[PDB]
Amino acid sequence: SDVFHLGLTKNDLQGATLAIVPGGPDRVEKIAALMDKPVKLASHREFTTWRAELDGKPVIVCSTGIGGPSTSIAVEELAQLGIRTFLRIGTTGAIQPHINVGDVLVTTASVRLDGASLHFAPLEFPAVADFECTTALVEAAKSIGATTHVGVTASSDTFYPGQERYDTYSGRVVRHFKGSMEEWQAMGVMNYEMESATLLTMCASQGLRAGMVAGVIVNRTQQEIPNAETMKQTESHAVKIVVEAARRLL
Amino acid sequence: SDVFHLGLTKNDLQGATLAIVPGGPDRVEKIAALMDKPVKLASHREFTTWRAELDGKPVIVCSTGIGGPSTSIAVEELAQLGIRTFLRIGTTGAIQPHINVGDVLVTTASVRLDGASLHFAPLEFPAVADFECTTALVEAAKSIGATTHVGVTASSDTFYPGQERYDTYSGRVVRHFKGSMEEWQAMGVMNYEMESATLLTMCASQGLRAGMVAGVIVNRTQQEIPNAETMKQTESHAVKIVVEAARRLL
Amino acid sequence: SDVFHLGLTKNDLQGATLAIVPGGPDRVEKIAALMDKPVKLASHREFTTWRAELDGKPVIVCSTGIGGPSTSIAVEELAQLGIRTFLRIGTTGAIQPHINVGDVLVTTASVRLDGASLHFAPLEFPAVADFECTTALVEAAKSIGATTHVGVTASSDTFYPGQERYDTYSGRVVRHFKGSMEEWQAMGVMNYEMESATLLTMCASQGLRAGMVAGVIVNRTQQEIPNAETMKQTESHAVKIVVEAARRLL
Amino acid sequence: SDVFHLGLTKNDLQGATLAIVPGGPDRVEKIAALMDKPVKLASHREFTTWRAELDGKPVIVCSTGIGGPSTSIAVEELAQLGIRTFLRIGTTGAIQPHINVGDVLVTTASVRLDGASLHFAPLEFPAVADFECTTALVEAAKSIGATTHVGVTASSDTFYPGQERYDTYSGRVVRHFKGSMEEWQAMGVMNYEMESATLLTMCASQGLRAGMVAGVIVNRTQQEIPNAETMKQTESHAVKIVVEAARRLL
Amino acid sequence: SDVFHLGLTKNDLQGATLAIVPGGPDRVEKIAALMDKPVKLASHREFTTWRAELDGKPVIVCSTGIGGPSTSIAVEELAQLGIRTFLRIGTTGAIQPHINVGDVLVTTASVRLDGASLHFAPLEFPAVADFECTTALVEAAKSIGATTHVGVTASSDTFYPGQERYDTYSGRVVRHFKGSMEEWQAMGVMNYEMESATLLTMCASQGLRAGMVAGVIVNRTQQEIPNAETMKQTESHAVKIVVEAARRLL
Amino acid sequence: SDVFHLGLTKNDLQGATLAIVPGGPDRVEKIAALMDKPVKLASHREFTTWRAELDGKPVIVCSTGIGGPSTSIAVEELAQLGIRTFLRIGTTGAIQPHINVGDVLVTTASVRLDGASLHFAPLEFPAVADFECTTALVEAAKSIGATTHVGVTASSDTFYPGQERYDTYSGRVVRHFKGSMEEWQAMGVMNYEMESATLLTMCASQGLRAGMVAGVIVNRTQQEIPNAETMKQTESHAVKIVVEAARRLL
Ligand SMILES: [K+]
Ligand SMILES: [K+]
Ligand SMILES: [K+]
Repeated sequence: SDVFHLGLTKNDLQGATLAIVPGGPDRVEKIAALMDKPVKLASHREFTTWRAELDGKPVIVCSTGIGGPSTSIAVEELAQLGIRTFLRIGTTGAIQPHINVGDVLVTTASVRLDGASLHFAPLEFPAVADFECTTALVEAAKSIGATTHVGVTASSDTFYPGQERYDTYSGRVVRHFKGSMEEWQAMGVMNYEMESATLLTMCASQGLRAGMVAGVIVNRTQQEIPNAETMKQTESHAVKIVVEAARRLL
Repeated sequence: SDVFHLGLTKNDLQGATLAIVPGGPDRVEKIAALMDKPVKLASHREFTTWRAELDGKPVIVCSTGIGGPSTSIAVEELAQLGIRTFLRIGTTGAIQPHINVGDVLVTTASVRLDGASLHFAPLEFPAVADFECTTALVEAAKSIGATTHVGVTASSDTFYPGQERYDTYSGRVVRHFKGSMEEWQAMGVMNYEMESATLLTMCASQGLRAGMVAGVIVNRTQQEIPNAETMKQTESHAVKIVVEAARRLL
Repeated sequence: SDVFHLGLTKNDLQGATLAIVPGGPDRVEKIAALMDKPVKLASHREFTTWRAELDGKPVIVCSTGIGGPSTSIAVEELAQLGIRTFLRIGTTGAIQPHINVGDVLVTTASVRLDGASLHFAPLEFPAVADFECTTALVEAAKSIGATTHVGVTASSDTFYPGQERYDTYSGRVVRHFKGSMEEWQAMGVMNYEMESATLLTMCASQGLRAGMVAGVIVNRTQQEIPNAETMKQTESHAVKIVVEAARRLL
Repeated sequence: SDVFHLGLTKNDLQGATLAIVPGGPDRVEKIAALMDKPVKLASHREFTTWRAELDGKPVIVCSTGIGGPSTSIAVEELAQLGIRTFLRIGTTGAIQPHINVGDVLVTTASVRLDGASLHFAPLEFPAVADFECTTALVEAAKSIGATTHVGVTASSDTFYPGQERYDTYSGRVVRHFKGSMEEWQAMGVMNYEMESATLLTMCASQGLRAGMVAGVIVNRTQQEIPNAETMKQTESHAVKIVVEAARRLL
Repeated sequence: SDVFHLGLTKNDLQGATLAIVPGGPDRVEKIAALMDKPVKLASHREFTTWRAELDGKPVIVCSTGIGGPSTSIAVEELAQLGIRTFLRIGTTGAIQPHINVGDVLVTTASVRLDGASLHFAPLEFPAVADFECTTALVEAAKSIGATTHVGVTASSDTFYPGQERYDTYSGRVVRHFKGSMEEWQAMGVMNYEMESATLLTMCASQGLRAGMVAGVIVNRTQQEIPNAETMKQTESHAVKIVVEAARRLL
Repeated sequence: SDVFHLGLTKNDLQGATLAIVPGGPDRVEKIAALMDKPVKLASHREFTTWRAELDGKPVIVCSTGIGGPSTSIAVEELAQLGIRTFLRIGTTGAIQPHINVGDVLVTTASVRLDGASLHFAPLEFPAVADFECTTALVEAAKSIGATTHVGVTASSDTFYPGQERYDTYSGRVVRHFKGSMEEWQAMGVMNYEMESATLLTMCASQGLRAGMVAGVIVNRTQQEIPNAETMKQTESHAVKIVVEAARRLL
């Protein structure tokens, strides 16, 4: 390997300069298998990497793991291997009543409720997406008729207390996070997820391009158990969007 | 007057929902002059307001004064009078070597070196521009052939120490700000100015749209003294851009 | 001009070393017209400057604009033109039940709810008035029989959320400021205004003298609509106080 | 699955109440192999879980992934499945000159350079290990003749800037972290790693027991490249220690 | 004197390397009088120092005064006189329902609600006890059959608001401390006291050993007025524990 | 005793409402000796209290101990016993070149480098002295011909690192404090001491009056070792001043 964690060499990327970065290994394969000549490059730790080809150009798909720390490793090491543009795709829960299940969210910037972002810039620096990445994601969403919302995402270092879940071992949320969700919702924040504050700050502060899209599988203000088919469909639409954005950015 | 500071009634705006918001009263007249049927509404404190018409729709031009506090009053009061979209235009000094005098900067989000932003959202919330305003401004800039840079601005509550100016009465900059400019340069920040962290945070957290464009009049990394014609022609150019963007947002 | 914003040259001040600094341009003229040989020097942006003469000595009167950012510009540039003492005068709303409309408040130090003060000293540094300025203001108040309170002022970068006003576009105050007014009132804070934390910190940390007086036109704990005559009278008394303090400091 | 991420049911754990929690899935199998009746339970995302038996009692081995966010999910979900005791084992780089390759570190508490710890306790709360776990780990280490150091670890949300690595894409470390390593060295901090501030804070504040041991594979103050056998033998040693400590805690 | 405050010379310690450090002067004599050859060395300010002999080795007993500032003086100056291990003993109020009056608490680490600790390490650094000191204290407690709890202590710079006492002059607790006790209790914190955050941080960060034991004289969740005999007895048991720990550490 | 720490009953104070509060018990007797009918009340911990009579009115003299925590107890308990006015007197080291040995400093407000102030007001609140106490102290100083400086003091929770002393056990000062002295010097801060940020913040936020004077015994910018007579004569002078100020406040 040329890098400490990912198990990749430079020539494995075959000159690729853009990576799609979902959180989980299983989603990596789903994305790669929508492109041409997909091949699995490595699986080490939370980092599963495939390569594929979009209109004859190599693209990398690499899982970050959950959370800013592992995201920050994957981004640094892909950047040492020549990636310059990073597009995150996820599935997510909306926290606004007007957002419906199956809609698509493109994130302009994130609330920094993480710690890794601070290791690249002080908290005053905005966790903001690159404008060409956000443009390409919005255009790609439009290209398939998706209902798209464009706006702020809250990016949390935890899945449970940081997102005000109370059905937990302790049933407790620390005072600084208790009632925080209501604050984000009053400020128009669309959803929570767990990697973007890190991803967007570290790229924006390091002259790398990054952007994020997600499909909505649950709305916590009108909460239903998701249907398996609907989740598969929404995941696939967000996967097409991020791939089509990739095509516009190359 | 329907509001505490600006000296305006609801009727004065004639149903306008968009305002262009420069910092100084003198630029208000320059902008309103590009549009049809320009009329002066009011001048109180740093707040000078004109109305004009663009493609048959009324549009407001109102000066903010320097800094987040006066900006916060102008935006709140114009929101109570029905403004939903706010476009800031300025002239500015670049802090990157690759940006030239006469180029145009469109701000995707700002470093919050201000205090009024904190009165609307905690510091972890991004001072992020509206995507439709940012798109309208970049497209407008490209439409008249501007050389355009799109990215992060540092937004300071001072002109002098917070922008690391040392030719001052004391010649001193407080420890937290000394060497901060080199940090923002390393992080790819384009420029400093003094109203956008407040304007962008307050609009983003209250469901108002905002965006900002500026024309470059000096580069601090290769600093030349500008002549009056350079400054006038750069101001004209940014003013043309912001009016063209207002046209696409109406 | 010798300075970037104010439009003043050194010799325009005719050797003046003290400036009275109200927030608004209209009040500048009212103060200057109580002294001898008043002349308007400049009006640019929020900065309206007059000169006058008190017992044969030149005094400057210069509006700061609203907020610490513009205050910080006016102070720095007047200091480069030789001013060493700065007295702010305002009209204000009291937040304590025992303070009556028409009473006079002299501020010993301010709660720093601003951002510009941080560009001169870290938050632990007190936004404290010069003792000879505060002495002269208290003595001047006594010299006209005013009812005087001497104590702390809360200095906010916003007029609306920072002062817990809820009759606003959004009707919302961010969590960190919601219930803050009750905290200041329990701590004996007399009133809010919007320039003193900046003014007092930047002078105290730069070896310039500063102090502040204000007349009370409303009490928010027993809130009445002010009468026009009472406001004019209270404004004039505070204007006499600051001028008489000026006379004692020269 | 009874839980959102790990892919486990309550029955799968067979009444286990103790888990050894390494960072990577590959080490899970190495640890489970030392114990009796090792069986694989589940592998989802960075979470690989085996069960085995120690002195006739079932014990869990589950990988956390890198960083506090994924660690926080694994601990919460294993707590909902009845785990009350969590023992982290790793390999690590020392930052003190007196620590040698092959020595073992047991962590009494950690410097919180992470973000997920903040989602359980404010920063003033100590990221402190359980005394019984720490005792079991030191006694286990001394039991096989390890050279043992017991003390403070720095726990970072990044591998690169937060541990002051400069051979990176940017070669830059943000101001707050530049020179931080020399501060932790002066303060007697033993090492860096990336999960313990979260693991220890969340357990200490929720009535769960946790502790951590690690084997030293590199010393950054006298840095040698390790061979594969050094790394395997150091890992074996720490793995033997953590299983021996689990035996004393059952 | 060889030091600024304590009034001690180096040779007065007769080679002692360990100090027992209670808060009050009266307790100093009680401890020294349980050892051999006790002699009073000095009483200056809050700093009363005795020497005595444990199994033929000199030990110092030195009051810190109340609070981190005076603790930090006594620790620095005893360290300049050769002390390397510092054991604090106190009497305390428990804040957990399961802790009984007459039980003994050994502190693993402290919540840092003080200011002096910040003058040795940033807030992220844990106020953690030395593991050999905490071991010796737990073993010493066991050696006399005491009921022992081992865990976190909240260390406050105030006795009244910081510990949420409301029967005070003002009856007020500042917002940041109002409802804090309930947070510590939900996080398992055992008790409050006023010197350990300073003591533990400054020693842990300076390569000195420190630990703390206390006997419980009141439980604030089931609050009774303490009986004089019970307080004397519990004090004596904690004094024996700290002396017996001293013996194990020499 | 009516209070937890000081060993005083309400009757002991004989209706006194003013206290002079030096740091050390030994200075209590020196101050009480200047007044009429001096009597010792109590000595517990660092708290030594005498009563005496000034112009026929009873006055209290009570030592605070070193640092905000013990100061906070003394002020709270003396407030419960009816003290409304507190005058601190000390001897101190100047940090400005223009201040001489034997000069007197009166403190208008303090830099909050302490922790107990935070238990009464958030850090943005000024640690400001009462105007009547400050006036009485300056007038008293001028009344006996002192050379008087009036201005800002830095108030530290430590004697050693927080005042940048390096001839210590470690010889190290933590990053946040290293170079802080030069910042306070640049900002015109007169001196360091260790009780006023707490004394002034707690009194200012609870409607109690406080002020502080000190005599200069060393100048750190031109540091001479003082002889015993210099120290005694400087102490006498400040003690005379504080008693004279108490006379004007009764
Ligand atoms: K992870
Ligand atoms: K302004
Ligand atoms: K003390």
